[PDB]
Amino acid sequence: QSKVRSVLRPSQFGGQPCTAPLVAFQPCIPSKLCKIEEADCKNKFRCDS
Amino acid sequence: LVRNIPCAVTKRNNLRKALQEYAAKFDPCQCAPCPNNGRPTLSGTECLCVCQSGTYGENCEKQSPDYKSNAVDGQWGCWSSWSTCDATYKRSRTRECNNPAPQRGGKRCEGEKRQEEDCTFSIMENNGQPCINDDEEMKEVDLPEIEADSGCPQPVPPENGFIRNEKQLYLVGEDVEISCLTGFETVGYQYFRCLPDGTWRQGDVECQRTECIKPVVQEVLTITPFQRLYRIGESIELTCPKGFVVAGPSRYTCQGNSWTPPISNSLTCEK
Amino acid sequence: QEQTYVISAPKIFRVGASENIVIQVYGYTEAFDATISIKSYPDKKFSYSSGHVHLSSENKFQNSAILTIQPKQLPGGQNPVSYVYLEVVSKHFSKSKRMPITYDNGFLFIHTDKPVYTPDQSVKVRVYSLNDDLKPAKRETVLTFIDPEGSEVDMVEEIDHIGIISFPDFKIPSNPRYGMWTIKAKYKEDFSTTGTAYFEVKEYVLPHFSVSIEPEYNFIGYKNFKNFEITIKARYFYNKVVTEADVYITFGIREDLKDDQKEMMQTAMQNTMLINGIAQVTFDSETAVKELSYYSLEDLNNKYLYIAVTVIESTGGFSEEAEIPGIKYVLSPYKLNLVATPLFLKPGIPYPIKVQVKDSLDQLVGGVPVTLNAQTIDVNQETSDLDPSKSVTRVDDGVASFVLNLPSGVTVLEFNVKTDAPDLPEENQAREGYRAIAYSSLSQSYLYIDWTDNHKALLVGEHLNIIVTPKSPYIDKITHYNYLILSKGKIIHFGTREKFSDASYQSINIPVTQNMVPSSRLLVYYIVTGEQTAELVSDSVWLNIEEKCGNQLQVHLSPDADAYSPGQTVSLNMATGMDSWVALAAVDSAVYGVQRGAKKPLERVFQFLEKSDLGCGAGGGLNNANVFHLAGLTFLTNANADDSQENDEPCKEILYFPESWLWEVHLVPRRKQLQFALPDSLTTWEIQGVGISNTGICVADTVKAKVFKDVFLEMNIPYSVVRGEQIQLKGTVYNYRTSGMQFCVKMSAVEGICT
Amino acid sequence: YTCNEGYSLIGNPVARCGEDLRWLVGEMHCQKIACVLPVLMDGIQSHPQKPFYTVGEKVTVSCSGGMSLEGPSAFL
Amino acid sequence: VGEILSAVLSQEGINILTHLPKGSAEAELMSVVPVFYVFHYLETGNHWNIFHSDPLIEKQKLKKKLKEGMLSIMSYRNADYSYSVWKGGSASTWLTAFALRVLGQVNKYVEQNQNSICNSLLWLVENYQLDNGSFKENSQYQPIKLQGTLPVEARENSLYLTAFTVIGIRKAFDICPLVKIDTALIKADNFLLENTLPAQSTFTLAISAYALSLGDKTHPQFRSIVSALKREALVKGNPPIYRFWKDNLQHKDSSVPNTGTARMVETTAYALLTSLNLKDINYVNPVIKWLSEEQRYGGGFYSTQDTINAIEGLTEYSLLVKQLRLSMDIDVSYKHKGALHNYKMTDKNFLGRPVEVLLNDDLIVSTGFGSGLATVHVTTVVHK
Ligand SMILES: *[C@@H]1O[C@H](CO)[C@@H](O[C@@H]2O[C@H](CO)[C@@H](O)[C@H](O)[C@H]2NC(C)=O)[C@H](O)[C@H]1NC(C)=O
Repeated sequence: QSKVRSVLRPSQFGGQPCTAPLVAFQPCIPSKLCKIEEADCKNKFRCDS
Repeated sequence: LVRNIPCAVTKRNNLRKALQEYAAKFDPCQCAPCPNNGRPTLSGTECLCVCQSGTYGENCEKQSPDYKSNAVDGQWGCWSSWSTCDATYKRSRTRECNNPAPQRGGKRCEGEKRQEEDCTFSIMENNGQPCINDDEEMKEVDLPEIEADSGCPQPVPPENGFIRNEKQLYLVGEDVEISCLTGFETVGYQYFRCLPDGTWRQGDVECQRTECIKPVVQEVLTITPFQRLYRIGESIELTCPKGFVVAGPSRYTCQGNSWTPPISNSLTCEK
Repeated sequence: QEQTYVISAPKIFRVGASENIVIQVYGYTEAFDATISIKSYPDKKFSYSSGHVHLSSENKFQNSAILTIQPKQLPGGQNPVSYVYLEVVSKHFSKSKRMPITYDNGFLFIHTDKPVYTPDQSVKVRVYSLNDDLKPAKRETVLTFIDPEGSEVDMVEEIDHIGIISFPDFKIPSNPRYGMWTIKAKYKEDFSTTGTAYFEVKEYVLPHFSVSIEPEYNFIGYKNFKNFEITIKARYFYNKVVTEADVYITFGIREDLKDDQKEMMQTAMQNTMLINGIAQVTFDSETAVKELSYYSLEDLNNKYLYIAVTVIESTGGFSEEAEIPGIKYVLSPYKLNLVATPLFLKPGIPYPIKVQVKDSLDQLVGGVPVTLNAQTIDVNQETSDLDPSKSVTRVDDGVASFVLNLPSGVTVLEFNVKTDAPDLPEENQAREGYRAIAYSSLSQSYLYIDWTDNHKALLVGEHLNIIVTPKSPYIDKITHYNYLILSKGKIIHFGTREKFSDASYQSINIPVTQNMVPSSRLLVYYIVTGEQTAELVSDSVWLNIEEKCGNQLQVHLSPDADAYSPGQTVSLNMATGMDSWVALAAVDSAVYGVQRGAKKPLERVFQFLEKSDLGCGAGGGLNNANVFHLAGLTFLTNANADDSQENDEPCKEILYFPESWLWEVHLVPRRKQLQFALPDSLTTWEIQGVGISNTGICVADTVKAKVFKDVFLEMNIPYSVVRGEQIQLKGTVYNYRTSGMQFCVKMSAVEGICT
Repeated sequence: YTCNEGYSLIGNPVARCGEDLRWLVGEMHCQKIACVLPVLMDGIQSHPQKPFYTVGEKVTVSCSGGMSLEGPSAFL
Repeated sequence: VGEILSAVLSQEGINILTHLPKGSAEAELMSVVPVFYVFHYLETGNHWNIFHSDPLIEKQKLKKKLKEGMLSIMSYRNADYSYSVWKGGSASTWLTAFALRVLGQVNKYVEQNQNSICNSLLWLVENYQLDNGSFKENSQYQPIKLQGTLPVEARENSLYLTAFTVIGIRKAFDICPLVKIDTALIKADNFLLENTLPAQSTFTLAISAYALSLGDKTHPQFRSIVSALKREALVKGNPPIYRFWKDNLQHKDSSVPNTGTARMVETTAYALLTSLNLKDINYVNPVIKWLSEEQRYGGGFYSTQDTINAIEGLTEYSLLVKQLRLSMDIDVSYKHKGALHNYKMTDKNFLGRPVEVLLNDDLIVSTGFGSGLATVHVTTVVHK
């Protein structure tokens, strides 16, 4: 899960950079299941990619 | 570009949403203005000034000798937040050309100083995003299913009958109640029943005529329909507005199986 | 990669089962503890079960946790939980794996008192009801009656107090649909277990004597297409030869064992005499086909022969008929398939092969010659062809046996087995090509067992002794191998087996405990840490355990007689090794004669109980993972293997005159002797009972008892007579006295009949 | 839980140690496997009168003298 | 009952109670008429007993807002019981039919004074009942595009006007049954049928089919129109998981609701309502699942029309579902002789055993009001 914050003003003209992550992630245990499944194409050759 | 991928459309629309949030978060309009007509650009955490030709140094601060043109300025400010939904439920937002304001005949800020959008809300309790592809729905009439379960396919109902509960497949031992069209009555056992071999125990039943509809002939007036539906031998009056006749009787009746009616035209009499 | 673990579990968790989950860790020294737990999926929020297990050198770092998914703690509702998380947690690791769960917990053995019924009868029916453990289930149960049109007719439900569910007697509806009715039994509420049984409703009459038609073969080949030979015999249901019957033979063409009505014959329509219980008949199929039909040759005859026979007793009023619904004409009379054959090689160790020769009517051919061509590759496609061995089938099983002392380098065997009956050409000699593959270890590290592929089953309570040999580059690391013993889906025993200083490993000296008596399975494994990389090494084997019950309930008529008189007072003693319930039933053997093509109610009960085995084949596999999958196990390990590649495929490798009475249930407190009077029906009665105990079900030996008399009358009254019609009613009196004597029967009838 | 020998456990056999440190229980009940004597449909006298009889045990029954008792003299 | 779908409104029902400010453009009407439809959806009952997952809509607060909307809708009524959005604007037969629909819903809890309704019906029919097509719209300056919708005005918008007026009359008639209104209904239905025989554009076909579904559910050409609509239905999956209808290259992507999505959602909602009139749950289910996606998220143009028809369809589905829930104590008895049997027909005990009818008497079968549908057969067996 993602935790995110906003730039209130950018740095410029050599001021200190923001110097910290704008987004953090934390491992969850998910509540729902993945409804994404492979949509394997009907007829085109499926590359191993 | 996002095309021909699993959930292509859902990802596309998510990506549009994200792009709008991303622009709103990281648009360079929020920079302090560059000197000497530097166009600001923002790489997430820092504004960097693109210097005009004839301006140089790290961020354009020293001009060249020929630059002249001092304080000839002007560039867009940021968008306002959206207005609330107006009388026509349209929200709107504006940007003020004020960053920097136009000066000394420098350019007015480019493009539309306002945006307007019709309001919208998600109404239903969506449990989550569906994986929607580009074209998976496009089949209106698929291949006939294999029917591996070997039940009963839908029987053709008898004349003037219909299925209360039309389905592709009926279960073994399932019985289907036929019923008779608007003018008709069921006589006999109105249930077929699906046998284990896929036959239908086809009922000793047939729809008998109760009534006859108002006759389907092309008209505008020249008619007096006492009813939408008529018993056999009930009058239907085809009265001309001016006593002429176009075809057939100026009044008839459903004699039985039919009126034996004129098939070529209505009584659109001459007048 | 020294510190490694295996947790091994059933491939599927049965709902409410007690499942035994066993953990081994390697290369630890400090005594440490782990918990194994079952948790809701995907959220891991709810623990269905947990077990603390201490692991130490004292335990050789092995333990098991016993864990159960109580059926009420599952959320249930519209969606059954399909999957669940098995979890392990320790000071040193945590991992979780998504097990599937299944509600198919237990067995529902429907017993109806008879295989067939007439209209105006009632079907007394009861169900035996057991957990996945053989204990009585004590679960409330619903019968669903289904007619021959597939309509549901009744639901009746009962509370099980015993493991025996005596449902109310179902009266046949006042107008039945004819044919095969069906009963489906389900536990209420919370399990998918579904019993099923059938009965046919017909206007039958009890046959007076059995007619048996006895073709020499259910096929006709080159040898018999010229002429075939076919015995017929008949016996009265008191097991004495039918002295005299007029036999009329009615051949026909056939094309389909399932159903057809191809052209009946009108030539060689032999009428003949049955004497002393037997008639011998022959059929020059070539002559009859060429004379009657436009067919003239077996090449036109990848088809079947129909025969019906009717026989009239030459001095009496009872006449009976039977049929063979097809004898297969085919140029290839046999078919061939492998049995109990792993298709996985133990190189250098002898590779036995067993192959079964089977009829085109799915029946064992018996004695037939066979030769096995064999081709081997050891290494780098170095290819060598072995000399073709030859054998003959076992005369009863139709199973030929072979063994190949394959090279110690062999990596694959491709071998072609062909029937070697010289009288058939190769295009008609049943022949097959097969491939068998080595274990495909990564580190040339293997595990083999000395199991001699014993054709005889193991005898309960004997100490089995199987020698096991790991081989590896790293044998001096291995130190011990583990073993698991599987019965049904369940790990019933586990342990470990140390390397002697001899660099020889303890054999599996174990009693085959009574819970193994349904044919069971063994798997052995170790992890070796290699140079730095661990590999899980494992092997498995099938073990048949000879089907001896736990109760072994022995029931016998104490006044032993060749035959009792009708109405004879009898004393039936039931004895058991322990307190047991018993269900009893009596059915006339003539009722089994009523059904044209009969079967018994509880035939094959044990092979049905064995359906709970999740594994298949004789054992082995393409890999450790495949060995575990085919054993019906799964595992969690960090030792560089996982099951997930392999599909859950359905593996299918092959390894007063009553008609019934005594329909009763009783407690047998180890022994009880029950006396009763037999009916007046002079027939053999097939008496059967079923012991039910905590040890499990045991169908007793069936008791056949003859009711016989030196003189009697029987009358061939049909099932029903048309009102208001004069009829001819025929009977015969039977004399078994040494001598003739004057008899009369005075008939007496109600005024509703005139004669 | 499990009932004493000769009893069937009715309802949910399990309980759970809740976070309250107390047992949540399945409202369970124990019913004797031995059948009670059937209700005296008209006061019919069971000669082997006992409070309980096993399934398949026999009860031997007659009405008062001179009444033709309806149904069998036993239910099992 | 078979399959049941939990298609429901979100907590956004609370926003649709507090909905976008009442005021000019009849933003009040746009706010309140959803309040009414939400009212009736909640009136299906679940959303007060079970809604505790979300904030319960206060009964009294909903009632208050209802009352306020009733007064508002009255305020816009024309003096002659027509209606206009502009005080001085023209009578609109369309908007008046929309009023009649909404005021047909309201009576389920708060009847509108039927006199005013009857006068509005008389005005609308008497002024504008043409005899070949009907209710051609008066010179109202424009339809308020978010309040109304764009039919295919390029061809015979009289088809649209007739459909909408019919539907409004249907919703009113039960509170103002009038024989001449019945006759004008018959006329309009006839014209709408005969002029729907050419398929035109599928929105017209779906709205006409829904109008006829309110009328003769079983006329042969009605069914033929239905069989055409069911041909035009797109589906995903060989067993349809979703079913819906598109036109006019709406297959183009659109990240936001628009007039093309408005037309899509409207035509699909009319087909849904028609199928619910047919009570064809096995056909309706994949349509309800499709509609629950909110593909074109926000839906339609987010027009009043699409939203109202969508909620109407969802309410009618949940209604028909709970109607089919089987509960029926069918007691069968002889006419002269006593009772025979009393089947406690339930989702569990759904199938009582066959009973032989012993006694030689007429048989009367009966049930309590119960719920759902059942069928019962007697067979009689005899000799000749
Ligand atoms: C067939 O035999 C039985 C057995 O004897 C007859 O039934 C008996 O009838 C007498 C009176 O005639 C009674 O006293 C007996 O108690 C009956 N026996 C029973 C009930 O077991 C029967 O009447 C005979 N039917 C005939 C000759 O048509």
